[PDB]
Amino acid sequence: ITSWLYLGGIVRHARTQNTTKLEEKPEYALALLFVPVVCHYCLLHIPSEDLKERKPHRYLVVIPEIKDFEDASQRRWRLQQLETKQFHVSSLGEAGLLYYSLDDIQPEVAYYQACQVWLYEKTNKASRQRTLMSIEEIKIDKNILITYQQVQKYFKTNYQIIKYKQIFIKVNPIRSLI
DNA sequence: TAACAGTGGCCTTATTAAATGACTTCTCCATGATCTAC
Repeated sequence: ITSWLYLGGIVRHARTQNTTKLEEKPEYALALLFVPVVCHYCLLHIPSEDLKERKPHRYLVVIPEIKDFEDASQRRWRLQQLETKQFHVSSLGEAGLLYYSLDDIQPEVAYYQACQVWLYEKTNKASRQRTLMSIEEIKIDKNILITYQQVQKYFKTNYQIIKYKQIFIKVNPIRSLI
């Protein structure tokens, strides 16, 4: 298999393309084929540069840790509700929590979920393709989810500045930092 | 040897709390089709 199937499954040494390649069983190859359906994609905004002066290009991939097929399926189909402007974040943790923002908290059930956020970013301006730069593991509990839900409810939402044939989505730095 | 040990009234009035411009520049790609040599 190659990096398009397994993210990060790069061939380090191009002169050994035949041998030094990640190998998987056919069933796991089919699973890796179906990977992109579940994982969700967020855009990372660097606050050092102004939003207007350059549009975002960094991509965050939220890969959840599966506890049950039904649970993750329901979570993804529920995440289908979110507006597109919510997927623009200014921190990896914001995206990780946003994946689980719609989750219903049960007081009688011990809530625990985990996910990984993968950052894809061009090394230079003329880079042809994005490169995996960092992987962040996020573990969320009931208190973290409740606090993030309150923060989302009470803090200002993402503004949608609309200019000529471009929709510049201005993120909330306070929400991302918190 | 004594009796005093200051009685008053004020404790800043204005005014201005920055003016500019810069907010990185390069490069290091990965992978498969094809060319080619043994």
